[PDB]
Amino acid sequence: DVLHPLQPRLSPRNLRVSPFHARHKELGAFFLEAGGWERPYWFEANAALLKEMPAEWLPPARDAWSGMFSSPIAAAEAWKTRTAVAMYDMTPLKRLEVSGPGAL
Amino acid sequence: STPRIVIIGAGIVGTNLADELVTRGWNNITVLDQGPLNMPGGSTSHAPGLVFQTNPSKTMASFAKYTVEKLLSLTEDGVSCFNQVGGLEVATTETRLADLKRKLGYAAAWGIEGRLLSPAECQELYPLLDGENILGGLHVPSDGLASAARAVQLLIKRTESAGVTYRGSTTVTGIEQSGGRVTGVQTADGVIPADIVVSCAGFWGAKIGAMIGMAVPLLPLAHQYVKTTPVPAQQGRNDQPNGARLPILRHQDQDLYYREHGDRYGIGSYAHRPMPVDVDTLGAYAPETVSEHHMPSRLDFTLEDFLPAWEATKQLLPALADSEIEDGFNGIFSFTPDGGPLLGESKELDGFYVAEAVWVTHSAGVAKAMAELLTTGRSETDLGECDITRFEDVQLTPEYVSETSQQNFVEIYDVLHPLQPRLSPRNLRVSPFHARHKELGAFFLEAGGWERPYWFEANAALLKEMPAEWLPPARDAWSGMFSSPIAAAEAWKTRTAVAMYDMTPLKRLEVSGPGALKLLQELTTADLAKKPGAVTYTLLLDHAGGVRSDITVARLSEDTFQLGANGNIDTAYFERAARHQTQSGSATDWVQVRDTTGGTCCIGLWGPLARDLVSKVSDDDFTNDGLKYFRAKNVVIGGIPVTAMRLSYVGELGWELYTSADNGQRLWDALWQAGQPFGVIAAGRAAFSSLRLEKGYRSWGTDMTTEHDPFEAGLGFAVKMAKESFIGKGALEGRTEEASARRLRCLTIDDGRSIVLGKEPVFYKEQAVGYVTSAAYGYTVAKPIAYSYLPGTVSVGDSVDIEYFGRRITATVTEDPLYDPKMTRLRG
Amino acid sequence: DVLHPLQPRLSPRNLRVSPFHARHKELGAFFLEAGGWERPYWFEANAALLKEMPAEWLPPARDAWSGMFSSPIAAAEAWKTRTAVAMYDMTPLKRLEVSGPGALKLLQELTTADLAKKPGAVTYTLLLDHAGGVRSDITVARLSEDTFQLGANGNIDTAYFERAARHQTQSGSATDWVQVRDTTGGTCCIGLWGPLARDLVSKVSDDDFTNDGLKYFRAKNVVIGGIPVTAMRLSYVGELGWELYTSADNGQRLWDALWQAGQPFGVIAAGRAAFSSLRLEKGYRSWGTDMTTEHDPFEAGLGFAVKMAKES
Ligand SMILES: *Cc1cc2c(cc1C)nc1c(=O)[nH]c(=O)nc-1n2C[C@H](O)[C@H](O)[C@H](O)COP(=O)(O)OP(=O)(O)OC[C@H]1O[C@@H](n2cnc3c(N)ncnc32)[C@H](O)[C@@H]1O
Ligand SMILES: Nc1nc(=O)c2nc(CNc3ccc(C(=O)N[C@@H](CCC(=O)O)C(=O)O)cc3)cnc2[nH]1
Ligand SMILES: Nc1nc(=O)c2nc(CNc3ccc(C(=O)N[C@@H](CCC(=O)O)C(=O)O)cc3)cnc2[nH]1
Ligand code: NA
Repeated sequence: DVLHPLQPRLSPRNLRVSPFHARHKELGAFFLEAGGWERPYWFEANAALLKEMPAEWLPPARDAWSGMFSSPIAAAEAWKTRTAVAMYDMTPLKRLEVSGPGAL
Repeated sequence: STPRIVIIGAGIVGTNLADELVTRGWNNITVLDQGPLNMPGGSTSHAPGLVFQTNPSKTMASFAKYTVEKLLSLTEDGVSCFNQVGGLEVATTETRLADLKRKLGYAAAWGIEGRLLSPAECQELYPLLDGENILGGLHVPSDGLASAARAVQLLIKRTESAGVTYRGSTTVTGIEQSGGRVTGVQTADGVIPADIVVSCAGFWGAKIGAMIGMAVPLLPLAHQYVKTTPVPAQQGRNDQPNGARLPILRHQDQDLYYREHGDRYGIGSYAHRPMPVDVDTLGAYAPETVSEHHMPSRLDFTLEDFLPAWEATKQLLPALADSEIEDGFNGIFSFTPDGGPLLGESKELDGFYVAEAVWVTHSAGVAKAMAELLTTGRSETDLGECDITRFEDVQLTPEYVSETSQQNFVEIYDVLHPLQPRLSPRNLRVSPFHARHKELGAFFLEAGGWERPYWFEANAALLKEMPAEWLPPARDAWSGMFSSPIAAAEAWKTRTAVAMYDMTPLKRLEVSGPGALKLLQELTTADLAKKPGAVTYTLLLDHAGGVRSDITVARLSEDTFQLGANGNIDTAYFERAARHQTQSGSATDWVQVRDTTGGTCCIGLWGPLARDLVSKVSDDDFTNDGLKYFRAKNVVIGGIPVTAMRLSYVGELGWELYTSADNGQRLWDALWQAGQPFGVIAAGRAAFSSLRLEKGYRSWGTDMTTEHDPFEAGLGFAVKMAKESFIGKGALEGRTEEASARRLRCLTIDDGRSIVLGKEPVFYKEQAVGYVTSAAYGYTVAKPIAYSYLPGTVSVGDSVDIEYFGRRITATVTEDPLYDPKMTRLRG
Repeated sequence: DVLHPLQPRLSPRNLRVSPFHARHKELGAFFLEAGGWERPYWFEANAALLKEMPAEWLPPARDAWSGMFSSPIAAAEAWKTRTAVAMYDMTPLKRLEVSGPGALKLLQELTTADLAKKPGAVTYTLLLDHAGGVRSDITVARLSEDTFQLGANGNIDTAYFERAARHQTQSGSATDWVQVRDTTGGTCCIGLWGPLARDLVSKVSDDDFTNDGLKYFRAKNVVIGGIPVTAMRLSYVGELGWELYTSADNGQRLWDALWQAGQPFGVIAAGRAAFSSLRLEKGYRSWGTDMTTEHDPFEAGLGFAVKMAKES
C-alpha cells in the first residue's frame, strides 16, 4: 500500500497512556502512537484560537500529502508557545534511572 | 391587475430585476436609490467586472451563463456591455493544477466550453506570464469583462421607456406594514405605497432587513483593487482608456486576479486581512458629491495591506515591475456564511423579498430567477443554495455571520474538499447523546450548526474481525479526505448485527390544530386522511410539479402530525402556508407549525438484531403484529416514553425512536446496555450515506430539486394522482416515469475502486449528458456508486463514463435498489 | 422505614437530565431527583473554596439528622452567589408555552395580574381557585402578541392550563383558540446571579445588559456565546442577573461560553441547597409548603401580587 510516513495503525491502540490522558481527551487531542504510547499531535480545543492569531502566524495551504496528519491548529500551538505558555506531554521521553555506587 | 412594486437599490441587481419584471409584463415599479441615478455609488459603481462562469454550483454557473448572454445583448451605439475576452485561471502548485482538472469537469457538467492548457499553451495565450511559475491553466473562451456601470445606465434607460419610475437621491428610512404584509416604503418625504418590496440594497442589506426585524446574513467587507500606471510592455496594444484584449486572469494561488484597463493593469487582491465594515459609519453622501473616487462603497486605500500582493504580481507578470501603483481603494462588497447569495421572500413580512450578496457575475441570473419567482410563484432555477430561509437560527446571529463570512473571505480562493468543515465556531448544537458519542471517539462534522458523527473511533477495533469481503480498496488522497475505513465496519454491523444512528438533526416539524390535516392534504402528494399511526412518505411540489421536498408524515393523533423534512426552507414554507390558511379560514381551520428539532432527539435503531435488542428493554410489542411497516406507536424503552416509527433510511429492520431531549441520554444508555450481547455499535453518517445509496433512497437538493418532477426522479410511487386536489397536480397530468425525457439512474463503477464524489460530468457515447448527484462507496455491493440524470433513451445495462480529475471512469447503468430489492430485510 | 425527608431513591435514576449534565458530573455534582429530573444540590468542585471562605460564612456543626443530604459546601456556594457570580441549573422549573389569539384572554381570567402589557413584561402572579385559595404562584413573560412563557410549580399547573385552554377554545370564536405546551424537557435555563453577573455576561454578548438595556422584571432576546437566548431579569436568590433560556440543543454551548467568560470572576456552579437557603433569606414563598389552596394571598403575604382593580 501507498502510506504516508505518519500513518498510524487503527489497532491495537491505547496500550500506553500518560496520567494526563483524560484531560487530553477533554481537550480534543488528536493522538498518534509510537512505542505503544498515545501522543497528542495537537488539540482540537485550540482551534478556537485561530481566529485571534496574528496573520503573520497563519501558514500557507498545504498539499494533500503534506497535509495528512497535519492541522493548522499546530500554528496556534506554536504561536502560544512563543508568546504565552504551553504544557507539553513529555511523558513518553525514554526515562532511565541509573543508581548505585558505580553509577558515576 | 399588476402589484405595486418598489425595488430598493439601483445597482446591477435592482436594475436587472426591474428589466426582467418589465419583459414579463409587470411595469408598475418604482426603483429607489439614495445615490444619484447617474452613479449610484454602491459596489456596482466600482466593480472591475471579471466574469468567470465555471463554478461548483450548477445554479451559480447557470446564473453566470445568463449574465454573459444578457450583457452581450445589452447594447447602444454598437457597443455591448460584455467584452468576451475569455478567462484563464493559472496554476502555480500541483494542488491547484489538480483542482483545475476538477473545474474542467464542472464546466462540462454545466455546459460551459473550456480546455486545460499546458505551460506552453498558457505562454501563447498570455505571453506576459513568467512561465517558470506556471504548471497549467484553465481557459474558458466565453468568460470576459462586464461593463456593469454602463449596464445599469442602459437598463435604467430601457425600463424607464417601458414605464418604470426611478427616484435617485432618495433614502429609504423604514418599511410600512399592516396585517403581516408590506404596505409601503418610508422616506423623509412620505410613504411610497407597495404590494411588493424587493431589497436589492447590496451590502446595506442587513441595515434594510433590520427595518422589519429580519436577519439578513451578509457582512459588508472591503477588498483591495489597484490600477497601475501605464505598463511599458503594453504600450500601444489596447484601445484607451479602458480596452482589453487578453483573457481575464485568475492567480488563485496568491489570492489575486487581473484585467487590462487600456495599457494599465487592474489588480484585485484578496491577499489581505478580512476587513469588516460598519455601514453606519459611512456617512450620508450628498448625491451631488458622489463621483468616481468619492462614493460610499470606496474606503481609503491601505497600501501596507497590498505590498505582498504587489510582490506576487511582479513575480507572475514581470512586465508590471516596470510600472507603479497609480491608484488603489479598499472597496466594500458582501459576504455570507456559505458564500451563496440571499434570495426570496422574508419570513417576517409577506411581499417583502431580498436579492442580496450577489456578484456582478451572477446578477442577471439572480434577477431572472427573482422575476420568475415574483410573477409565477417559482424560479425556473433551483434556489435551494440561494434561499434566505436555508439558514438555521444559530446561523443568523450577527456573531455567526461576522465570523463565518470573514472566514469565507480568508478562504475565498482556496482549494477545499466538499466535506471540509469549519474549525470555528463549532459545538453550537449537540444532540442529547453527545457525551456518549465523545466517549466512543466520534469524528464530528457539522451542518446547520449540528455536530454530526461521521464514524466512531471505538469501531476501529472491529476492522480486524470484519470478513475480508467488507474491506474496501485503498482510496486516493482526495476521496480519502474526511473518510475512514471504519465506515466499512459500521456498514457491516448495520447489515449483520444492530446499530444506533443519531437521527436527531433530521428536521422535525410538529403541525397541529383542527386545520392540520387540511393544510397537509393541500401541500403534499399523499392522501393523509388515515387513522392516527400511519406514516407516509410524500412529496411537496410547487405549482409546476417540481419537487420542493420529500418528507415523512406521521399522524400522531386527530389534530397532530410529526413531519421529517429537509431543512429550514421547508420550515418557512409550512409556517407561511399555515398562517395563510389560519388567517383566511374558519374557527376549525387554524393550524400551528413548530420546529421541534432542537427540543427532541431520535435514534435510528437498525439491523437484523434490532428486535432482539429492543425486546430486552421494553414490554411493548415490536413484532410485525405489534408494529407494522410504516406505522408509528407510542412505546416505553428503558423507562422512557418514545414515539417509534417503523422505517429505515439504511434498509434494515428497526425503527426511528423519538423522544424529548431530557430523556435522550437515558434512552441511549438503555439501548446501549441491552445491545451488548448483540454487538451493538454507534454508527455515523459515512456508513449511513453509503447504505441509503445502496437502497436507492433519494436525497433532496442533489438527487432531485424543483428542477425535477417526481417521475424524472423515480418517485412516481409517492404521488397519488387520484387525489382531488394538491399543489402541482395539474402540472403532472399525463406524466409517467417511462415517458420522462430525463430519468435519475443508478451507476456502479466498473473497476470497483474509482470513487467519485459529486458534480462530475457523465458522458454517453462521448457526449456530456448528466452529472453525479450523490455518490458513495457501496460496502455491501463492494463498488463505488453514483447517481445521475440521463436521457430516457439510455437504458439499464448501458455504459457511461464519469470524468474525475480529468480521467474517464467507466460505469454501468444498474437497476436499483442495489441491495435487497425484494425488501426482505424490511418486511414482515 | 425511618427515612429523612430528602432521602432519594437509588433506582430508577438518571431518567431526565438537563443539557449541562456532563459538565455537572465533571464538577462533582451531588444529585437528588424530583419529577424524574436529576438536580445538583451542590458541587464537590467547590469544596476547594472552603479554605478561602471568610470565617463569618462558615456554619456551625449540624446534627446527624439535619446533616443528612447536606454539605458545608453549600455555604461556599451561597458565599459566591452573594459576593461573585454563580450558575444555577433552572432547567427543571416547570415551563409552559401558552399561545394563540386567545392566550391573553385565558391568562387574564386565570391569574391575578393585568397582563395586557406590551411584550417583554415579566409578571409574578397567582392562580387562585374560586374561594381565593392559592393554586400556584407563577411568572408570566409575554414574548410576543400571542405567545407567553410561564414558569410554574408542576404538573398540577400543566393539567389545569390544558383543560382551561381546551374549554376556552371549544366554547370560543375563531380568535379565542389557545394551545398550552409543556416545553420543560425541550429547553433549559441557567440562573446567572451575583454582583459580577454583568461583568461576566458582557464578555460573551454584545447585547446591552445594563439597566437601560434590560430593566428589572423584563425579558428580551439576546445572543450569548453564539446562542439565541431569552433573558429575563429576576432572581430567586436575590442578586443581580438573569434567567437565561434556550433550546436543549444549544444548552451546553451556552453553559460553556458563560463558564469560560466567568473564570476571571471566580464563577461557580451552584446547587439547590444554597439556592433554597438564599431564597429563604429573600422571603420568597415556595408553593405547596409556604402556601396551598388552604391559604389566601393575604395570609401568605402575597397581597402585592393580586390586582383587585381587575374587572374579572
Ligand atoms: C467592491 C468590489 C466588488 C467586486 C469586485 C471588486 C471590488 C473591489 N470585483 C468583481 C468582479 O470582478 N466580478 C464580480 O462578479 N463582482 C465583483 N465585485 C462584486 C460586485 O461589485 C457586487 O457583488 C455587485 O456590484 C453588487 O450589486 P448590487 O446591485 O447587489 O449592489 P449595489 O451595487 O451595492 O447597489 C445597492 C444599492 O442600494 C442602494 N441603497 C442601499 N441602502 C439604501 C437605502 N436605505 N435607500 C435607498 N437606496 C439604498 C445603494 O445606494 C446602492 O446603489
Ligand atoms: N426519516 C426518513 N425520511 C425519509 O425520507 C425516508 N425515506 C426512505 C426511502 N423512501 C421510502 C419510501 C416509501 C417506502 C415504502 O415501502 N412505501 C410503501 C409502504 C407504505 C406502507 O406500507 O404504508 C408503499 O407501498 O408506498 C419505503 C422507503 C426511507 N426512510 C426514510 N426515513
Ligand atoms: N422563576 C421565578 N419564579 C418565581 O416564582 C420567582 N419569584 C420570586 C419572588 N417574588 C418576586 C415577586 C415580585 C417581585 C417584584 O419586585 N415585583 C415588583 C416589580 C414588578 C416590576 O418592576 O415590573 C412589583 O412592583 O410588583 C420580586 C420577586 C423571585 N424570582 C422568581 N423566579
Ligand atoms: Na486567502
